[PDB]
Amino acid sequence: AHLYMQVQIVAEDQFCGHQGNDMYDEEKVKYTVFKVLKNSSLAEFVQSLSQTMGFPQDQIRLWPMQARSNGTKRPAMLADGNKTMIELSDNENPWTIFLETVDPTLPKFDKDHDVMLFLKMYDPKTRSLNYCGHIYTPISCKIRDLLPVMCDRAGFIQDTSLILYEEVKPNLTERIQDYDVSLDKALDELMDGDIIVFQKDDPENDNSELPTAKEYFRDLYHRVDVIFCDKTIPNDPGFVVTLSNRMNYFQVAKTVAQRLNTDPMLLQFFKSQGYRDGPGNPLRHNYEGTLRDLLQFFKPRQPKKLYYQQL
Amino acid sequence: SPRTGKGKWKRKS
Repeated sequence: AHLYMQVQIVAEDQFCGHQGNDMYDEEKVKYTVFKVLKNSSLAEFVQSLSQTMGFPQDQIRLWPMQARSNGTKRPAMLADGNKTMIELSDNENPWTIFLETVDPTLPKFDKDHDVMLFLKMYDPKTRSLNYCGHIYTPISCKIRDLLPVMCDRAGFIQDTSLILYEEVKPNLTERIQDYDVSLDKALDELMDGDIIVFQKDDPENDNSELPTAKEYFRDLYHRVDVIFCDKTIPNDPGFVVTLSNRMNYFQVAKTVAQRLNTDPMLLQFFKSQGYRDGPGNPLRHNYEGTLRDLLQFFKPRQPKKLYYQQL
Repeated sequence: SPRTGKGKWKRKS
């Protein structure tokens, strides 16, 4: 009945190809799902997990997905194993867990000296992220010492000059400036499930629309889809345009005009009027704000919409 | 002077 909880296991293959922040898309992801008694044991689940996915218990390790105060979600460490599952999840239901597995047993992890770090390589030429797996590293390890593993996993020649960032959270990608300090010195509040994003330091990057990973994540963070509806066409479903929240009036107008194969001066836009259907007040072309300022009367979930008419 | 933090600690329920 309500004595049961759902436990959701995510595997590393789901981290592959992810273009967003964190390890995967919380809104779109494959899980192996388990119905488990809230008062069942960890050791029970582990055996039941072992039997089910064809892996001996020595070759698997559970890293519960943990929500952070800043809104991100990351694998966290989990000796303990006789507490109930609902206590370990701290009353989260469902509870999502990253399942690390070996591949031709797992290396030991010292809860006090190591950290599990995830790696992403950014390619400015194609403007894409490439998941480079995870590593066990001693906290006392210098940043410089991590470079060969990064070069190795990205397919770069050894001693390739790299630029390194910490992906802290959406719109916060912090460049690591001194490669010769320990990891805990480089990364404030160093934790398991932290992410280092790195890229080749080549002059050819600056021809890219998005030359660094910081730029990439900034663009992604401000990206917004807006429905545009023709005021003079009743019950128009409208069309979707991908914009940026930091666009000014002119950039919106021009983008919508290229969508409609027309001139931006032949387009009159109207504000949202919110929950009411239909156009609100006219938008003037000397508007001094950003697209974000125009859509701030919308919640993050509420579908963004604007009205237009051809002149 | 004191640290404001980056919110990487665990979210309250």
